[PDB]
Amino acid sequence: SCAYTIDSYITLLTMSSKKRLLVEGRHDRSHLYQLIYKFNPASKVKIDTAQDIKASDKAMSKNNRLKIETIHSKVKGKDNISFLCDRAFREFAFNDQIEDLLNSHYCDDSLYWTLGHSLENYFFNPSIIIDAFQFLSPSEYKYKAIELFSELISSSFAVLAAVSLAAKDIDKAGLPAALIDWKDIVINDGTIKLIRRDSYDIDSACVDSFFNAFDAVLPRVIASDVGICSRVVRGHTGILLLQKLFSACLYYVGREDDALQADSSANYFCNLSELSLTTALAESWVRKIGVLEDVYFPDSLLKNI
Amino acid sequence: IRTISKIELSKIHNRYNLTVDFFNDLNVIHGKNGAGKSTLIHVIANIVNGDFIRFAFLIFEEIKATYSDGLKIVIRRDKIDEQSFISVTLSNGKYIKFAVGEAMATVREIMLAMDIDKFVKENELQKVRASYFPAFRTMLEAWSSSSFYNRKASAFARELFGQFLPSINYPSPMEIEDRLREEIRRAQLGIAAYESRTFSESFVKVFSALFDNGELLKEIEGLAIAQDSSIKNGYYAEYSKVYEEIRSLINRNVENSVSGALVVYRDALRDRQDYQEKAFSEIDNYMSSVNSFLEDKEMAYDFYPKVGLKFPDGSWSPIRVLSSGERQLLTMLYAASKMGDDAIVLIDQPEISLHIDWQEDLLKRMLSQLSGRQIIVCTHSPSIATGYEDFMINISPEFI
Amino acid sequence: IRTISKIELSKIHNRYNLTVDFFNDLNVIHGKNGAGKSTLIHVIANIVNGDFIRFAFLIFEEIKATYSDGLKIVIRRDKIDEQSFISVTLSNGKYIKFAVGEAMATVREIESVKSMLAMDIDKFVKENELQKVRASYFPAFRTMLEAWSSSSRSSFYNRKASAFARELFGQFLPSINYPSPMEIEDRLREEIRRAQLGIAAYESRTFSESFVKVFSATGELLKEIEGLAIAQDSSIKNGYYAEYSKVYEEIRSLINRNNSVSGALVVYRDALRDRQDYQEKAFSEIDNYMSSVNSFLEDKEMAYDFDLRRKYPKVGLKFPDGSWSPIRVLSSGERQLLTMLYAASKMGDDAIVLIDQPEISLHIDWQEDLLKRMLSQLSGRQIIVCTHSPSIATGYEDFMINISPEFISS
Amino acid sequence: IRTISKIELSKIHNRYNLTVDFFNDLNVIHGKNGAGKSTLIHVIANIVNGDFIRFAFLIFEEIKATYSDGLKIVIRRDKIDEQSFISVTLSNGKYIKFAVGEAMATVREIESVKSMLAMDIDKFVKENELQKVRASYFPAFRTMLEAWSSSSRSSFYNRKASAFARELFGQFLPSINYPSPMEIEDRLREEIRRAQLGIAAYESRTFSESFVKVFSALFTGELLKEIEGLAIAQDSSIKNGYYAEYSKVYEEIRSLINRNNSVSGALVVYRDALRDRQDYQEKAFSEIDNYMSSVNSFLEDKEMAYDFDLRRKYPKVGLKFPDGSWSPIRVLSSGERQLLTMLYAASKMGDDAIVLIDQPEISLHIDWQEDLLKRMLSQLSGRQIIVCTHSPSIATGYEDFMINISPEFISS
Amino acid sequence: IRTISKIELSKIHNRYNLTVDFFNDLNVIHGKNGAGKSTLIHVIANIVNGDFIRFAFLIFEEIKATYSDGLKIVIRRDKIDEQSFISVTLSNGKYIKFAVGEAMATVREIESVKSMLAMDIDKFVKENELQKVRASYFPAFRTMLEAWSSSSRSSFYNRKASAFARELFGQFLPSINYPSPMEIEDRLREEIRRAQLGIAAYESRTFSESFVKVFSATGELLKEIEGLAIAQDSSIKNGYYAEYSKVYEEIRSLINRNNSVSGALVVYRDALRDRQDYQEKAFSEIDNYMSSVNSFLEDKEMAYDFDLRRKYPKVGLKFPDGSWSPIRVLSSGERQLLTMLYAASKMGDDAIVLIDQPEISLHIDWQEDLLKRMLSQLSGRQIIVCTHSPSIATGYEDFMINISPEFISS
Ligand SMILES: Nc1ncnc2c1ncn2[C@@H]1O[C@H](COP(=O)(O)OP(=O)(O)OP(=O)(O)O)[C@@H](O)[C@H]1O
Ligand SMILES: Nc1ncnc2c1ncn2[C@@H]1O[C@H](COP(=O)(O)OP(=O)(O)OP(=O)(O)O)[C@@H](O)[C@H]1O
Ligand SMILES: [Mg+2]
Repeated sequence: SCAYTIDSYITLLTMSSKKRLLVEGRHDRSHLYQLIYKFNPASKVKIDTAQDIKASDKAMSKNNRLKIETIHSKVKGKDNISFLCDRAFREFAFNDQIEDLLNSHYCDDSLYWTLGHSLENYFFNPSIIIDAFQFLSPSEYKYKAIELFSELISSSFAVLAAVSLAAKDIDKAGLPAALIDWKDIVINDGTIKLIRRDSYDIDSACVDSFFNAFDAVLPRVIASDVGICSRVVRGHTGILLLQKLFSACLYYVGREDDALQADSSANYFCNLSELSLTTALAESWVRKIGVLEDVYFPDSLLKNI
Repeated sequence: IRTISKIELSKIHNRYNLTVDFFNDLNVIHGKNGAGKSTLIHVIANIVNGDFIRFAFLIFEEIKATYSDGLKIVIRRDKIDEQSFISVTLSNGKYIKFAVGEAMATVREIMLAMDIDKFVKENELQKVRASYFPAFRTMLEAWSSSSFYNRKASAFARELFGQFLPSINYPSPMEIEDRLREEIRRAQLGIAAYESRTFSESFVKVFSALFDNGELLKEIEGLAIAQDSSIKNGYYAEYSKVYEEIRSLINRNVENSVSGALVVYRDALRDRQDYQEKAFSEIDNYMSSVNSFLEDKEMAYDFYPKVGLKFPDGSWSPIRVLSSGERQLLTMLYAASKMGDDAIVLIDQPEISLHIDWQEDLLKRMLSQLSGRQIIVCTHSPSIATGYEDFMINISPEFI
Repeated sequence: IRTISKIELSKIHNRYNLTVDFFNDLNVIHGKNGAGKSTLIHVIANIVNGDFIRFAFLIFEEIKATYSDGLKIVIRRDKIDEQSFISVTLSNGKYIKFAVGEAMATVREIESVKSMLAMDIDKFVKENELQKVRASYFPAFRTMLEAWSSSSRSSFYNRKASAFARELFGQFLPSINYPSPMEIEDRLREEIRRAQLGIAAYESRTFSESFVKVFSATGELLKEIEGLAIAQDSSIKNGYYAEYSKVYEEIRSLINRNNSVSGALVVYRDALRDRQDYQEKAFSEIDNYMSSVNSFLEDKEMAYDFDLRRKYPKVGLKFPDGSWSPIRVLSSGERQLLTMLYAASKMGDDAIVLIDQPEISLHIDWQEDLLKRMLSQLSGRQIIVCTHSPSIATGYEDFMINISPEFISS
Repeated sequence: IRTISKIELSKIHNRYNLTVDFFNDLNVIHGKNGAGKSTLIHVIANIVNGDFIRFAFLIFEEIKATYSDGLKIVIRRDKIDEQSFISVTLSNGKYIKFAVGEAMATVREIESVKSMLAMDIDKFVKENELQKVRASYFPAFRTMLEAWSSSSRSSFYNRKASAFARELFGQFLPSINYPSPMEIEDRLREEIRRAQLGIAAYESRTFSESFVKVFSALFTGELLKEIEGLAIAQDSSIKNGYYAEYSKVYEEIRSLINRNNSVSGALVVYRDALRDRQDYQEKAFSEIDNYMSSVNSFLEDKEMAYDFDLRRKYPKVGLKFPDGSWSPIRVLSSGERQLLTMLYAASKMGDDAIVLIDQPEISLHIDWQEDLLKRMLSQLSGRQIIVCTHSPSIATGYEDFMINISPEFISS
Repeated sequence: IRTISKIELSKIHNRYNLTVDFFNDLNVIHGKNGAGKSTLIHVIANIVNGDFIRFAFLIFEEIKATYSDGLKIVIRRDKIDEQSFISVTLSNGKYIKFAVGEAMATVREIESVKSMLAMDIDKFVKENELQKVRASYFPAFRTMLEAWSSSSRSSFYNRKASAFARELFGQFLPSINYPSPMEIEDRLREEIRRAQLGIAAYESRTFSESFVKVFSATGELLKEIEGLAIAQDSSIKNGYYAEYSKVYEEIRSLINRNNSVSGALVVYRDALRDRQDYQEKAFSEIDNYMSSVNSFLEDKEMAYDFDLRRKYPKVGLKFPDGSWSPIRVLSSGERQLLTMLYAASKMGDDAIVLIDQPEISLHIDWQEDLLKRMLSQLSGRQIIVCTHSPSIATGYEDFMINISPEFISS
């Protein structure tokens, strides 16, 4: 392909005089561009993606974080570049309760970590999720669905964190994306219970192991603080899980008036592209910064550049 | 509008086949050495320009071009009686076959070309043109400076690189300077016509204000300060004198008609300033796009119109003193401007003599001018295509 | 300004001598064929234009030139050790001297960037200021020359045409300084654009002055305003804005439904009068030139028109049927009349109009009116014309000067 | 040899100064657009070639050039009594001074045989030995220039191309000294012919010395296997195209031996003669094989090679395809031609010069830019390479040799 | 090879007919002035070279050419409806026909990209193999032609010289195919390089093959070995190595200080004899050519010199005083003798040597030896020479053919 290597990019850092920021993916680049342009619409910061840097090593080829760490290690001390990575589950304690050992943004010579699991955990403030889902909705029974969702969202984070932890225990991170469907979710009095469906395309062994891990991890997640709980949810997992949870609550509260219309709206919401959801959440997240004290953002990273 | 969406090449140069599918806004073609980027640009430019007589000089079998609306052109090179014939077949069924030798004879001499342009103008195949930026822009610009420029440069470059090469028609820096002078003259004449209209309009506005029964002076002061210090007024830039006369006569003397006349005067000042800003909108947008790249100079006009480069010491220099890369940046930013001709911008190696800080912003500042045109670039540089990796097209032809 | 007044020639082609005194305004020259009027025209053109390098191509002994301000120039051809030299001496004692063969080698180098001798001549005529007044030269073969130029020129860019003319008529021939119709068209367009810009600036100034005069403060006035609006609406110069009568009707309708209003009325009428006078002040030279030109044209008239759709004011021929044509469709005589009237116009540069045979391709009606229309423009230029017909020189018999060469027995 | 070490400019075009310190091996020069990189390369190429009459076409005040051995050249443009003058002053006190109008007249006379000024300039640069080292100049516009040259040039006879390029880009532009691929082909043929003649002389000398040693020393299982391996390696080489019958001679000698000490000395001197011929073949073809190995590291579906056939007597040099076809070196593309010239200029076969390349990334893929400077430096010529680039793929791995350019604008 | 045997002409320029049969080895032609021998030479050159488009410039009726192998070619000019046509018919039945005016249009197109008629002629001479043997044409004005070329040409690129010769002496004049002395010098350098590379290959082969003679293995042999070493050290061809005398002295000392020794001596003598004989065989053609050339040179000799510093050998004139001069210092007659001897040399390609007036600027002693030296080389080519001097044709009266033009009444 037509892309720079690690050494070519380091030489580019030597040649270029711009203020630069290095991120993992293109979606992180788009979100951070919106974040930077809110504070300074005329800002001249250039954001590069480690996804578009070739690596000679086969293992380092698809490991964006290892590329960023390698580049940061080899140019440690430069003034015009900053680095941002995803914290993942690092610095978290699972000693029967979720504990955050940092409770702030990590910093090590222009290398920064997201406060949550990844960048999308900044979208997990309830006001942002509400505003974004309200703007991107079938516009049939939006007000009642939003009203129910605002009640469910407080306890649903424990469920989402338990799902992510169960996924990482069996190392099948992408399993809940295709395994769990919105129809399995049931809307209770503020809670949800993803019934173990009898029929699944995947083998029953994986499904059983996933629910065994979920059952073994759920009481531990319950005892943890809600605010800490909302940050350990995997970024890609959480988006889809919220999309299904909203499709389920919309169909749950809209089926009595018209079952077919509610089912069509729920399927329409479930068929929405991930990019649409992330962009809507990003726009809502950008608008809520500075209005609400409960919305977080990488302030140290923005200050550094 | 109409944009190229697919180009198929079968046994072109008797060597390879290549099918490319395009986007409608931006296409960044890339590939290895000898992959056929430049030949693809030549095929696109010859098809879009309607210059099918070029295809007598290309050895191939079949070339299919698909536009956005569904129009399809099939060009074939058949062999009968040891003679090659080029056949062009549209999607409407109307076709034209012409001999290779007759086209070659008319090219070496310069009837058949009249038939070709009648066929093109009959079916509206020249609805949208193509601006062709070759990979040898710098020496061609230097040669031609020592549409007639298009004709002579096309003849010289076709002599050097073969007769299939399209007509060179990108805006040269001399053409850019001349068209900027013409747009400045048109803007001055529009300002003159607006002043002649608003004189008679403000007279009846004053007469309407005289038949009906503080901070306005400060706002009129601000508008007069802004208009007096504006470069666009080369004549009568002394609104401060009449403002001082007005405020002196007000302080010497409250009638409501005086306040109404002040309202009319403030509205006339802000409307003349707004029309003066909107008359120079395209020129200021283009020079703001250019001056976001230039470091220790600034492209600007002054008042006969003068278009040149201000330096931090205040001295002026022509556009001819610019570098090779800065002139190429000027031409590529002018082709994507709103005052440039609406076409399909085809650039071959846009990264030539451009610093990487300019390569990272070239496509951004071209797409941010809201031209709506289709841009197809062929590059070897990863800094041209950064931030726009969704539009990258990698071509790997099948060699036979 | 500076005008020529006396030219004394000695041994032109070593056979005849001539001494002709000149007036400061008009110099009509009449005589027989081959009297040496063309040679006198070339001598006067090379003296006034300061191109002294032509004087190496003349077989002569002494040339005397006298201007109106007292400047006298003596040109002497010497031959020492078989080598020929030209010495030019001014009235104040300043002089230069050079070789005929060196000048011929310089001219041949130009045929095959000025050389050292040409730069020396330019420096001598620059530090002494010997080119205060130029001279527009009209050759007798200019009908062929304009066809040669159109099949292939300006007052400043005429090097190839002058090279062709000096190839055909020897290297004593001066530079071709009479303008081309394309130059006249470009000058007309530039004058129109500058007039429009001055009109806009004066309109802004007049609006500001009238607004200053109108604040902090009748039927015949409205009639005069109506007449001014009718006159300005029916004028060619107001093509960018021709809606004054609607303004007058709105003003009258505002007045009619109901002192201090009279002051606003008279300053509005004075502003309209100022605009009407300033348009004629800006377009006076162009209107005088077009009145002089259209006094000869029958089925066409030179005119200007600016549409609001375009921004390029179109100047050219206009027919009574409404057709618009460029100036190149004129015949030879109409083009000659146009160029000779522009050379005598105030739009042209300050020079001396030297014309050989002005009756080329002209009807007998135009010959009786050409000098009258040239002198009616009142440009103040000095005109020297050499003609063989009395229809050129009728009504100006006091300016007629006869040439009688003085033959010497050898 | 002698290499440049410092270039100091003062008020070029009456607006900016510059001061660049160089290295003696590789100088990767980068900067912003309009910084003055190509002008710096033109100044260096005019100074090193000793073409000081170019400096009448540049508006400057003072240009200083320091070499590695300490020789300093100071060029000063002054305006005495409205007449401009170029004065070149060396470090040993020798100097010259001429007029700008005289130089422009001399150049115009060359446009339309050396004049007095050209002879005086050549005398000044010859008696001071100012032209020890040449300067190969690769312009940024070379790709269209060689197309123009092939549509109608070498390191020594390039008058028409230099005149045309100075017509297009102004008269300060240096002469186009970079080697054309025709010059590369001719030099490869001459080096192959010289290597063949040296091999023949070595064969005659080794034959006489070996016969003397055999006849003097006249009055084994491993030796036959080693001689077999040497003869097999000799028959399996392209350099033995005129004779490939070593194995037959070995088999005849082995058959004479096997049917029946004193023969051991003959065997060991036969082994030594074969070793000496193989090592002289490696030595005499060392530079040609090194340059062709550098070029063939880039070419994908072909390789540059030479072939000797007995029927002809002309060693064929050109491209070779895996299907056995042969094509000349003019069927290369533009980028491969750029690689060929830029690798021949840094080779040992090229002339003793300073390799000045302006935009080496022209018409090169990103995979070739990462290896161009490595393959130029791996030939160990001992040159001085000065490249002016905008590409981080050219300059990768050589950030110790990178030179930034930032001129200082002076107000006026 | 293929040689001409019979030439029959019908109405050359509508005035004379000629029928001359030719020998396969030597054709000496003698006659008076204006007999038409040059026209016959041009006809034979256009027949053999395949340049039949020259036959449109000849007014004829029928030309029959019979070769030695039985190839009969009939060229017929017809005039139908005032249009002239040329029809060339072979003995096997193949024929082509083309218009004279179309040929002249193609010629004028070449004077001002190959046309269709030239490609058709190329196809006709390619599919019939009519151009197996070329023909060297030596004009009588070749000294003036090479002087014109040197004051401003090769056997493969002579288009400018061919155009100049066709302008001076009519368009029927064929292509200039005689070799220039510069081409002779380049061919001599090429053959010297080929001989050097062959010597290198034989040196490698002898180095490999000497050990198979050594493993297979007195005072009388030492004298012959010393003589061979002296001959090798005193030779031009051994400039890269001439150290055999030291080898001989060391061999003799090792013999004298203390069977198979005699076998080693005889195989070394045989190897040195084979080396000398192979060097003589490789340089035999060049030595024979230089021996033919140096028979006419008095105070100098054309010779080749090697070098050890440079590897580019020098071909030129060596003097007994030791001076080296190039071939351009030769006079006109020496240059003519050089070109004629290279024409009869075996280094040149198989062609037909067509010479008109070979005695240009030649001494009368050289004329008696020129044909002897040309026939001594035994090249086997067919030579047609037209001469007026009896000193050329002495001793070969059996091959002297007189041209008798058969005049026709009209
Ligand atoms: N007559 C011809 N004209 C053009 N290309 C030809 C021709 N004959 C063969 N080719 C080959 O066709 C291919 C087309 O490549 P093209 O000329 O488009 O260059 P490219 O892909 O732009 O490469 P680059 O600019 O990197 O050298 C090349 O491999 C070229 O060698
Ligand atoms: N005649 C001139 N007068 C004034 N300034 C000039 C003149 N010619 C060039 N310049 C300026 O001086 C510099 C000249 O060097 P040049 O353009 O070659 O530098 P560069 O950094 O190599 O350029 P590039 O942008 O092509 O990579 C540029 O900044 C150019 O704008
Ligand atoms: Mg290309």
